[PDB]
Amino acid sequence: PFKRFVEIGRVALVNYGKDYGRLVVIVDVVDQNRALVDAPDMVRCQMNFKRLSLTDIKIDIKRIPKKATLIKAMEEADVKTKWENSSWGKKLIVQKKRAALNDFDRFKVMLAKIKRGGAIRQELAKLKKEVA
Amino acid sequence: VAFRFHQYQVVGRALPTPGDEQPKIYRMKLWATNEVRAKSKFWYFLRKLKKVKKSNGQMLAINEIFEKNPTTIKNYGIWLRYQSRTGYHNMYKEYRDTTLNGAVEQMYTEMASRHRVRSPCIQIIKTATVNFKLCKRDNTKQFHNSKIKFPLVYQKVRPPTRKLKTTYKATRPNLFM
Amino acid sequence: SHRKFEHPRHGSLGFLPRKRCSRHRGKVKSFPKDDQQKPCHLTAFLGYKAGMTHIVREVEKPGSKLHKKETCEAVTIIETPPLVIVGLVAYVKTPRGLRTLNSVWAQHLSEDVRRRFYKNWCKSKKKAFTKYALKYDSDSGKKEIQLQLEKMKKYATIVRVIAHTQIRKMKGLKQKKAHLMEIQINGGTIADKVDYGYKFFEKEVPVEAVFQKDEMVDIIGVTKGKGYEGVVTRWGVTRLPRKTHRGLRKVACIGAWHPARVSYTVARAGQNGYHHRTEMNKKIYKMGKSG
Amino acid sequence: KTILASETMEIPEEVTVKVSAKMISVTGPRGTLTRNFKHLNLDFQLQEGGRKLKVDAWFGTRKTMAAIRTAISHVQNLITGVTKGFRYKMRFVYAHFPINASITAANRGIEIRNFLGEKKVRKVDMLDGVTILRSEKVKDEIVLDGNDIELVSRSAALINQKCHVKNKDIRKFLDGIYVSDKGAI
Amino acid sequence: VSGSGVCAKRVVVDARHHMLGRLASIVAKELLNGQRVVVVRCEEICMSGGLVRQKMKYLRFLRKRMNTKPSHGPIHFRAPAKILWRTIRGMIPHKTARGEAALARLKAYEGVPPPYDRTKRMVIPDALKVLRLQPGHRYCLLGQLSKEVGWNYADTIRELEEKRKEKAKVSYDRRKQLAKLRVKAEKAAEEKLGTQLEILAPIKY
RNA sequence: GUAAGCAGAACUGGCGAUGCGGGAUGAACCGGAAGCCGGGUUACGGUGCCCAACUGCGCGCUAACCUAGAACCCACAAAGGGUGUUGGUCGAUUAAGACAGCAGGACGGUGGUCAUGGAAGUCGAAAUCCGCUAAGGAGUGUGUAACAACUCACCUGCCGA
RNA sequence: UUGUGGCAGCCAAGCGUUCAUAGCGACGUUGCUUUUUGAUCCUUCGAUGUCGGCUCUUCCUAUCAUUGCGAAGCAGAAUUC
RNA sequence: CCUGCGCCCGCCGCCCGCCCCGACCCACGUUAGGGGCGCUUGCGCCCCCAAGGGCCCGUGCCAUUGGCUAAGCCGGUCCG
Ligand SMILES: [Mg+2]
Ligand SMILES: [Mg+2]
Ligand SMILES: [Mg+2]
Ligand SMILES: [Mg+2]
Ligand SMILES: [Mg+2]
Ligand SMILES: [Mg+2]
Ligand SMILES: [Mg+2]
Ligand SMILES: [Mg+2]
Ligand SMILES: [Mg+2]
Ligand SMILES: [Mg+2]
Ligand SMILES: [Mg+2]
Ligand SMILES: [Mg+2]
Ligand SMILES: [Mg+2]
Ligand SMILES: [Mg+2]
Ligand SMILES: [Mg+2]
Ligand SMILES: [Mg+2]
Ligand SMILES: [Mg+2]
Repeated sequence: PFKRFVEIGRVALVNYGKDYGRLVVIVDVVDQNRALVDAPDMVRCQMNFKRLSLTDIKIDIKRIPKKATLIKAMEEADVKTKWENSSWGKKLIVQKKRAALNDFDRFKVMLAKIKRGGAIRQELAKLKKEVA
Repeated sequence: VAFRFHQYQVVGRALPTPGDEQPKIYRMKLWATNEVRAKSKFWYFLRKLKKVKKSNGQMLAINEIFEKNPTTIKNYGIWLRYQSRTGYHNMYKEYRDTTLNGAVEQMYTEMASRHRVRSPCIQIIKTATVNFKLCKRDNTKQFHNSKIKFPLVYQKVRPPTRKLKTTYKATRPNLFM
Repeated sequence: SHRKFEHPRHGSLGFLPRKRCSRHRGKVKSFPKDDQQKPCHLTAFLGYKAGMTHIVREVEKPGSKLHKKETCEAVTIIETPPLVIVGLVAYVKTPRGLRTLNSVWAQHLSEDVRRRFYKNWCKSKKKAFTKYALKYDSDSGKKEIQLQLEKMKKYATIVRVIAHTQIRKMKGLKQKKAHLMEIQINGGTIADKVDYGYKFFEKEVPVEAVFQKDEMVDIIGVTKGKGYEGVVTRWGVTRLPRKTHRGLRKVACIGAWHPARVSYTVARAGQNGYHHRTEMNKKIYKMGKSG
Repeated sequence: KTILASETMEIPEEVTVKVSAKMISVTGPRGTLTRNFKHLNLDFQLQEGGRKLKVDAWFGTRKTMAAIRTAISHVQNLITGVTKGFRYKMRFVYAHFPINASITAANRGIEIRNFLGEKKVRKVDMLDGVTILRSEKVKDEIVLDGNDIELVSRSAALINQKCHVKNKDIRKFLDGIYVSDKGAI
Repeated sequence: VSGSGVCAKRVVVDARHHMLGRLASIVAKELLNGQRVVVVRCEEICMSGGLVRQKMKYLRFLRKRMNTKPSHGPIHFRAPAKILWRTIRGMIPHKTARGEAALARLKAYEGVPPPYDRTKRMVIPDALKVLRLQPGHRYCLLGQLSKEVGWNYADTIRELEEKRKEKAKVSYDRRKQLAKLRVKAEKAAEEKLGTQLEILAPIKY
């Protein structure tokens, strides 16, 4: 068995191009290579399956929804916040934030992990000596 | 973005002669990559069908036809005449695309692929939007199925941009469909 | 331009280059494949060709015309006094091939075998192994020698004994410098092989413990040397007519115009004899043991 | 080009099928049979708790869709070999010279003699699952039985092609050992 | 292919299930660019087209020899590491000083000898079989070709790898335990420090 | 002239007389013609390595157990084949049961016949109707010198797509 | 270059006591080869020693025998593709 | 075996020459699948995309004058 399918209502990441990082909803499949994808911020358009990545989220719709019906069903299944808090969808968000640390921020993080690094080692020494 | 091909109405007639101050006006729907190539192909058919050459003729109007509903999926039929290495043939095709411009681009591609036929050798007789329930080809029909579901059996492994390209990697790529 | 009449090629291309051997002692280029269920035996000796003579025997071979008849046969006598085992060598399998892991020598080495390590024995100090000998008289030294045995038992895939001849017992050989070689131990485990070899250091091996009666053996050695020889005797090509200008004993054509080179297959003049050879299935007719 | 091609087979309830990556191990009263299907590029899945084995080909061609029923056909032979087993039969066919078949050891080989009056002795061992026994009831038969239909069939074929007639017109010298009944017991 | 651009002292590449030609092409440009490459497990390199095509290709190669002096002729290597080295040499200008220097920077081995077993082994995605070959198209292993053309050290390479792979797996388990107690340490320290680590919460994954 | 990197003509251009970029290499093939330099951009041709430039973005076709195939000139391959595979065109059969496979089945005016030493059909075999029916040629070989049934096209039973 | 020389295909009227294709293959037609000759005159006339044999080696396959097979107008023996 | 006036080894006194600039990091295996963790030993849980990660006073004019110093970490050296 597989755990991800191209189908109606499946939400898929756009994993290549100028539009990298957006969630879209597959609303109809044109052929074996091209999908028709609609997201509430964009004009429904056909995209290739090579430029997408199927996620784990699904929403409960008909073929070719109406934008209002699409916007509704996204929130009813809570698409955005699920993507944002799961590990796959959080890796994207942090990797953006890590990019936006200015120099002084990178210094104060550099201070934080040196202190945290010391905590771990002295914590880890006490367990290593307590257990034999 | 741009479509490689565009649909044009081209309108033209013979030159007014000392008789026939109102020669008859002809129109076609043509496919070409710009207006200039559209006008040139108009005068091709009108020399060999209606016996009016560009020299003795006159160009009246040229307009681009666009798709009314680009956001929806239409089925399409194309009736085409082509030349092989040993003669001429008629061929019919089904395509699925959101615009008829997209449908034509696939057709030229599959003719150059499945038959090694070049664009200067194909004449499009008739184009249509064959509604489903009447599509003939089996490839087009298997997509006329709500509850359509299939996996991605081929999936490209590639960074979002070349900025993140490396040559070496610690672990093997992790793939599952 | 095909040759008019055909005949097989003269000489064998399989024994090239026909150069002088780089060795005086024959080299064992392959040992019998090992059979771990056999007991630990040796696989080779060093003998000295004494001469030839002939027997007359009577045959038993049903179906042959010689059945119940006599026959006369040439035989060669090889004098094979006992070997003396002085050392042990271990081998380990590596991706490139076989490799010597380590080696242990006996405490006492005769003057004959120690002559093997010098090119002028008499004016040297005869120091070879004079310090390795002291490893046998201190408990730290004995510890090493014993530890080296453990290493062979632990990792070796092949074990060989070092043995020398008692060259001094053949006075007809005006030689004092013994011949030394490695002889592989087949059979038994590596632990069995190391025990068999070390247990039997400084001692003598008769030819009986290795070869038996009526068994087939290969004989290895270097053939007689004949100096620089022309093509007729070296390769066996035919002589040319009597009336040839510049000589009969040659090869008339040494190649075609193309390739514009002389090929390695054509017969040339050069060294004849003193070549390494392995000769198979020489049968053993009689073992002669003193006493 | 076909989106989905799939076939299903039922699994009898006195045997148990354990498909791992594409290793279909089958176990039942007679023994265990295993086979490697890693070469197929299909999708195997037990459904209803082992009572059906449903095999899948996504976007296959005609050549690739040909594999579905072969794998299905194979797994049947693994099922039926573990309940009933397989048993081939061979007749001895000869014109003048009787052929003297003799077992090698514990029904694990045969030793065939006098075939076309030749002095040579023909040696052939049975493969792992196969035992061979001369038929007690029929004039000149040897009966091969085992779990794996393929190992039984190779043993039958081994004995047939080891009695080929050479040098002679085989439209008249029909002598040999041939497969009579190829059924499944 | 321009080059990695890396400042490593060397790059060890585990060539298992790479494509010989694609791997050789990547490695060749790296050597020209001044980098040093170690390639291990060359017995595991893959070649598209089955064993039969590759055997035929190699036996056509055995035919090529200088008729008048075969020892001078083309030198046909059997070991996979030497098969890899000659394929790379084909992709380098090896008759110049620059190409001689490039080939010096390459070491190729069958299996994973020391010290490269306790070193991290990188993979080249551009040449991996999973990404370059369509499942259902014939291929063979460079170890398999060598076995059938006269390489007599297949088994010794196999013996050595099993002992290494076993020796590496217990190390896997030893780090597996050490990873878990360190993880529990992570929590236990990160609760000892409260707000003091607040700056790390939005940049962690 | 069978032809030839052969012989002889017509128009134009090239080489000869000319370097330079590409065609791996070449007098006349493609681009393009030139003082000695800096910077920019192109043509032909290319962008996995050799080798400057993407292992770039797309869609199909090909799997070679013959050295698969891969550069205008240009360094060939033909007539003829393939149940390899992929697309088309013209027809057909199909729930009124199609194709395959398995068969009880092919019977009655009828050997009126056709061979007066042989044949509703069966060494052979001119040839046209009719009786039955969901139905079956007064049978090209179903093989019995000859009335016996399975194996053709023609309908039935079995199958259900 | 390939007329001529040599080898090989396709179609199938007939032979093969009946049967086009076991083995053949007329009238036609498509090729390959470069040990012939012819055609040409590009290289060499301030010189590349010009028949044959002898000697020696190597290479090709369009396979005569030897190994393993397939077909037959193959009973066996022999013979043929 | 290892040059009787020839050489070898070990410690510190360093001075050049050389490389480098954080020149830090070991699972196997497959990819029509796999990984970590608990308990039926298979089931649950969570994770699967790239080292795009982790680690490291990572912060002193290749690095100021002196003293002191936990716990922790890194080097040399001793032994096993
Ligand atoms: Mg000659
Ligand atoms: Mg000859
Ligand atoms: Mg002689
Ligand atoms: Mg004279
Ligand atoms: Mg480049
Ligand atoms: Mg001139
Ligand atoms: Mg410039
Ligand atoms: Mg075709
Ligand atoms: Mg000719
Ligand atoms: Mg001719
Ligand atoms: Mg001339
Ligand atoms: Mg001339
Ligand atoms: Mg001349
Ligand atoms: Mg001269
Ligand atoms: Mg001259
Ligand atoms: Mg000359
Ligand atoms: Mg041949």
